[PDB]
Amino acid sequence: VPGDPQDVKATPLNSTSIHVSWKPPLIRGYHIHAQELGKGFLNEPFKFDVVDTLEFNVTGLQPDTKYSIQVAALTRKGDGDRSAAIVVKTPGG
Ligand SMILES: [Zn+2]
Ligand SMILES: [Zn+2]
Repeated sequence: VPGDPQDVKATPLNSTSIHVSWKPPLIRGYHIHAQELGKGFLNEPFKFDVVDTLEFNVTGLQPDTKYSIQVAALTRKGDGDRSAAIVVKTPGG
């Protein structure tokens, strides 16, 4: 099974979306996982399926909101290792 995607970058495009790009693990499908950020409670994260591309615009997000972005390759047992999280805030505030 593959390791984590390499050289991940993420930057907001507008108040509702983020352009995520990466290089393959050291694979035709990936997941992008986006989690909105005193007891460690979290709302439901977003997941995006990506096929046959090494970048993707994740959309439908909340304005003025911090998101943790991770990418994973898809494998026979589920996701491979996730890239180290990138925290980015959408504009709109
Ligand atoms: Zn996944
Ligand atoms: Zn999937």
